[PDB]
Amino acid sequence: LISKKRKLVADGVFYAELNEFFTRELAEEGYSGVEVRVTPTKTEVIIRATRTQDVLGENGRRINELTLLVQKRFKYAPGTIVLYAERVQDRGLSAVAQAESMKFKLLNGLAIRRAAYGVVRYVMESGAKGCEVVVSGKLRAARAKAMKFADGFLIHS
Amino acid sequence: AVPSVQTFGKKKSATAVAHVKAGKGLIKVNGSPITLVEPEILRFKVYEPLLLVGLDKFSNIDIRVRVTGGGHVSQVYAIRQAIAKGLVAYHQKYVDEQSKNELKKAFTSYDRTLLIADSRRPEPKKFGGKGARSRFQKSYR
Amino acid sequence: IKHTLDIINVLTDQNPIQVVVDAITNTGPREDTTRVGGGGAARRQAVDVSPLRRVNQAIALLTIGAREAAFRNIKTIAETLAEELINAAKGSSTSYAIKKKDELERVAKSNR
Amino acid sequence: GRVRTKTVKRASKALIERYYPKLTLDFQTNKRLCDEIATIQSKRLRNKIAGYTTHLMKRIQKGPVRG
Amino acid sequence: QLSKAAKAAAALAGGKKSKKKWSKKSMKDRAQHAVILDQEKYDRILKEVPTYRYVSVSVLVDRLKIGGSLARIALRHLEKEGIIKPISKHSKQAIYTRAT
Amino acid sequence: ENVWFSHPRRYGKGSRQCRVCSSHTGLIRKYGLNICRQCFREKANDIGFNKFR
Amino acid sequence: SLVVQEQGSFQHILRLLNTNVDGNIKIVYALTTIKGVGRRYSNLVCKKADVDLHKRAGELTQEELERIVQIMQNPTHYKIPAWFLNRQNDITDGKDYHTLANNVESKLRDDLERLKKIRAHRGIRHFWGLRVRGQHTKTTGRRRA
Amino acid sequence: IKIRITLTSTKVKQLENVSSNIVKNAEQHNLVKKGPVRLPTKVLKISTRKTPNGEGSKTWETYEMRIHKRYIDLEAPVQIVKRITQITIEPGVDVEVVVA
Amino acid sequence: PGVSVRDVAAQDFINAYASFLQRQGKLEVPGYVDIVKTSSGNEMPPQDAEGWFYKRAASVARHIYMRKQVGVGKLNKLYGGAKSRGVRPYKHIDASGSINRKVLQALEKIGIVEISPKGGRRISENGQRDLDRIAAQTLEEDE
RNA sequence: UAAUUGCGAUAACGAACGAGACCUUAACCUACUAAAUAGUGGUGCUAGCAUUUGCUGGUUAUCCACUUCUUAGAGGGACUAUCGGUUUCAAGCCGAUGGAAGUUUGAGGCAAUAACAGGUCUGUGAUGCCCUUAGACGUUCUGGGCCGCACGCGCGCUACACUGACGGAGCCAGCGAGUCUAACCUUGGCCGAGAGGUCUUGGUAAUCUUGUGAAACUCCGUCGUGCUGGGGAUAGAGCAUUGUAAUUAUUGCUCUUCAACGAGGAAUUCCUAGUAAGCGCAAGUCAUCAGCUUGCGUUGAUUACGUCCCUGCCCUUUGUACACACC
RNA sequence: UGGAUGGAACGAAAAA
Ligand SMILES: [Mg+2]
Ligand SMILES: [Mg+2]
Ligand SMILES: [Mg+2]
Ligand SMILES: [Mg+2]
Ligand SMILES: [Mg+2]
Ligand SMILES: [Mg+2]
Ligand SMILES: [Mg+2]
Ligand SMILES: [Mg+2]
Ligand SMILES: [Mg+2]
Ligand SMILES: [Mg+2]
Ligand SMILES: [Mg+2]
Ligand SMILES: [Mg+2]
Ligand SMILES: [Mg+2]
Ligand SMILES: [Mg+2]
Ligand SMILES: [Mg+2]
Ligand SMILES: [Mg+2]
Ligand SMILES: [Mg+2]
Ligand SMILES: [Mg+2]
Ligand SMILES: [Mg+2]
Ligand SMILES: [Zn+2]
Repeated sequence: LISKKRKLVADGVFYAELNEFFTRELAEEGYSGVEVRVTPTKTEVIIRATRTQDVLGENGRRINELTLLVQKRFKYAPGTIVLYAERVQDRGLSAVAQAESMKFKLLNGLAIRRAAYGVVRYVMESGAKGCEVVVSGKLRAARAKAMKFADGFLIHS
Repeated sequence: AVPSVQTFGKKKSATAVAHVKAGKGLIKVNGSPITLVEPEILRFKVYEPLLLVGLDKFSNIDIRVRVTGGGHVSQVYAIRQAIAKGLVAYHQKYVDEQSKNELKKAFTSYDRTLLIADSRRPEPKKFGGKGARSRFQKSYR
Repeated sequence: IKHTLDIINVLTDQNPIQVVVDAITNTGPREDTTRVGGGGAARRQAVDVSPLRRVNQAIALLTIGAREAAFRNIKTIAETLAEELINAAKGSSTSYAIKKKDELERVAKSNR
Repeated sequence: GRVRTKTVKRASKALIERYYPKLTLDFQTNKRLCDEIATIQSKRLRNKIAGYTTHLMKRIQKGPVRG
Repeated sequence: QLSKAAKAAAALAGGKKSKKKWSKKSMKDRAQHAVILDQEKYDRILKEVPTYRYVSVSVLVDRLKIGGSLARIALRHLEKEGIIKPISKHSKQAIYTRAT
Repeated sequence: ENVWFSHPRRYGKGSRQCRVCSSHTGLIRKYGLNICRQCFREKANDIGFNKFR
Repeated sequence: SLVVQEQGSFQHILRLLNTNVDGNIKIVYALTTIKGVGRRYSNLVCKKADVDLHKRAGELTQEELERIVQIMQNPTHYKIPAWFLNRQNDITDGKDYHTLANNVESKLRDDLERLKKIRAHRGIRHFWGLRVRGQHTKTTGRRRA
Repeated sequence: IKIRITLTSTKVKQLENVSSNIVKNAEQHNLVKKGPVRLPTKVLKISTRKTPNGEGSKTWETYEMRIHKRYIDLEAPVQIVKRITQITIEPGVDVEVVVA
Repeated sequence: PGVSVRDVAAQDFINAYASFLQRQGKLEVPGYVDIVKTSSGNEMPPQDAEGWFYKRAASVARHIYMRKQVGVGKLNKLYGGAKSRGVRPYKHIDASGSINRKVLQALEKIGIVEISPKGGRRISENGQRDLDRIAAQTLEEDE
């Protein structure tokens, strides 16, 4: 019994919270988005990831964990909420996937130029049509600066 | 049934529908005679469609209008546009177009907006100023 | 305008529209000055006036004439306008418009 | 201005080059067949292309044209 | 940074108020138009409101020494008997002309 | 004690905060979403708000 | 459409309540010159005095001037609805008054000295000669004297 | 029997798909229906400063959300009633079914 | 040929009906008349002060003859005006309520209007007898 | 040409981004699909005036019919179309006709390479380093300050009156917002001069507020060139509302008090059509408080359709003792 | 078959 205006914006923040939570949770599992589908008697959630078996966990321990977390914090009755995890197609064609891989490679000490050209090469090999990676900050110096690595060609406007 | 047409006139944001049917020659504006078009200056301005062609072309027909929206000046131009378009529509679909040719030419030759709506539309207001073009004020020092 | 036309009719029984068009014809400055030069030293130089500007200037000088005269005065703007119009139409040297008209003419000729 | 950009000029050049025993001096019919024999993403572009194509065949009717 | 004396001095100088005027403010005639009428006025109205191509509230106050209200009430009185005809009776502007 | 949080917070700026950064300044309460503007712009696309004109 | 000539009984500027009211203006607005008497009060009192508002002040019958004055000095006795009066619940006798020409400044001064004597914030502010209603003074009221 | 079905989606394409197949199902079942009434869409606007902090040129930025709402009336037996709301569920479109 | 209120000029009809109500003088008088402002937005009481209640009744009477149902809220909205908030910019203020309320009660007691279902006042059977006959007299006054 | 936008010329050929292209919005559709949460006509019941048929209203389950006005979805429509001038004779330009629309139709959204040692650690559970960490620079509670005033400056709001003020009447918009573990937006009735109070009602919304009966505006009056019935700063007295709590008055209402201002010096801001300017309304902050901002509509001008003189910008040539680059 | 010269205009702390 809510006005449709607030109902829709509530759905907006609904999608927002889950998306931000998952990006903070399933980083090491190659999370690449989420989709929400509302039906009578059930609201359904689809995860887009790469390491799907890791998202599920042993006997689905992890996926059941996430189902409980979202249940308890969103005030849902049992059976009204379900999560599936599904492998993303064209893992190279996913900016959120790439940025996360870049993050992990840097955290493991990999060099800037080698990491970035690793990514742009991977995405080019994966059948893309234009890519660009920009890195900014302290790079082996005190004065900060950026470097651009790009292949193919893109659009801006 | 009886012969009848219905048209509309428009202005900035004012609209005026016009019911025209064969009758005894009465002109009404939302339940009142044409002679009570409140502005006491545009009186002739709404008389124009009647006077340009002559009152005789009204002895056999009835015109009634309903006008809403806009302001008084825009409203008047709505009534006059509605009357003119209803008139030509009636002459189009019941009378022969012989009369049409003279009445249309006389109308356009005297004023365009009798039959063609004015295309001037308001421009949106933009930040950094009080109007579409104006800015607030720059003070360098 | 309706009022000032009535005024121009009760006085000066000729057609008021003819009166005003005469006033316009008689109040259009036919020569004027402007800045002319080729650099750091440009000067007031005389120049002829387009007919369209002649009319536009006339209409201005008349309307400002009325507005200033009727300002802070018992006389209404409607009758003050007609006073200006009929004076300029006949040619009086008492209307404001003629003051500026011949003042511009005299300055232009002295600075030809 | 009314300048026609190269993506229009080149496309029209293509149509004239390979579709002469075809679309004629009428803008309406050329419009109605441009989408039939070519793929254009937007109608405004399609209309511009057809307009220039007509302008070209108007040139064609008075001698040849360079290129 | 100004010294902790210069600013004080400036403030003192500033408190030289009276307000710059940049104006002239020349006086005027200060008219004293009559407010209540009398016999020697009344007959004056009666004898010279004719021979006027135009009369109005302003016309009878710039020449005569009567006020606006006296003018309007006079025009209302005069036209009742009929000396000057009405041709436009809008408010804020009355237009009347001599009968002939 | 019973005075640690005694003061009422039934209204005013302190009664509410951004649901992300928990700031008190610059809230957007319109449509009852309660997010400060600068956090809002980041999540605008995810929420579904877009620029058209 | 009526123009009555006159009678020689007209008088120019006259005096009452220690105030030299102008003549030859309408009575309701002439009374506005009375210190402490405004537009609304003058209008109401003249209607309670049954005087037609249209006559100029100088052209007026003397025998009802004192009737008007009697009205305004104790208005509450003449079905004045008691919320017109400018001094209500005052400070000592608790009844309803309406101060007039010479009394207005006296009641202002003694109120100010009352607040001074009691050392209230408002009285202190009045003594210092500043604003009391809580306005900003950073950029306004510069050349106040 | 005199049922109201309302659609309150955000995306036009999927909204139209839902409206299309509902009316198609009703037509193929040969039911008397009141055509899809297309209520005017509502636009949700927010205007904020672009800059996080306070300096710079005063630039303003506005976002929108378009909500499209539609409604339909049916006269339908109970057996079909349940299966319309049983089918034609696809995401981004909120559906509301009610009697009276 | 048949006439109605909408066949006569708005100003004249009101002036006619108010002058009508004058000589019977039986409508009503609140008693607190010629003391009030008719609105917080006004600055001076009515200059007439010899009535203007009959004018108020005439206007509200034809206004109800115009619309279907009207209440005090709409009367305040209609009769309000732009108040001059001193130095701050002007602003709309709806007119006083007790005035129009007592006017409506007066028209009730005369039987020109009555309480209508789903809120407001409707013009009465014998009420429109009066309004139309006044309009007829007003129009034939030109002869 | 608005455009390294094009015609072309050519030790260059072939390409990419930006512009353009693109998307949204405002204008045309008596053509398609329809619509008691939009209308219209007719038919019933019914009110008034004339009667001779008629005119103007009211009326939900009286039905019937339609989609012009309103709403959208899919589409169409302008591409400078046709004609006449003008140029290697090309890209183009000008005028006229037709047309809802002929300055890329109007307005925006997005918007390249390289930079600034521009702003923000007070938006962030983003942060490196430094400091502090329990009589803490953590957190919380009470009371003050952010407004404080001898002065200087910036954005604005009121006005210096008659193209006006005041009082009665007349009577017209658009963009929007609205309550669930709640008190929102309020119609209607009653009390009160007013602010406001009280009893009910509809709405989670094209249906209810709301036709937002707005204001400026018109029509009759009073005033009358008088710092005046202009102007409402300052101040006194009383009545309410919001909020635990208003005292250096939150705001509203009533009465009284009635100051500068007579068109504003050097200087300086914005602007080419529904635009400037006048006029209000909705939303943001919000327990209460607009002189602010973001949008919306009503009334609607004058003066260009040009130039590089002032202030600057783009391209080419040339000089340079400059390179944190004329500061 | 052409044609205009044309007023005044000082300075900017050290290092990167
Ligand atoms: Mg404007
Ligand atoms: Mg005047
Ligand atoms: Mg009014
Ligand atoms: Mg103003
Ligand atoms: Mg009926
Ligand atoms: Mg040609
Ligand atoms: Mg554009
Ligand atoms: Mg930051
Ligand atoms: Mg501050
Ligand atoms: Mg600013
Ligand atoms: Mg409306
Ligand atoms: Mg005043
Ligand atoms: Mg607000
Ligand atoms: Mg602010
Ligand atoms: Mg040299
Ligand atoms: Mg060097
Ligand atoms: Mg130097
Ligand atoms: Mg030196
Ligand atoms: Mg030196
Ligand atoms: Zn935040």
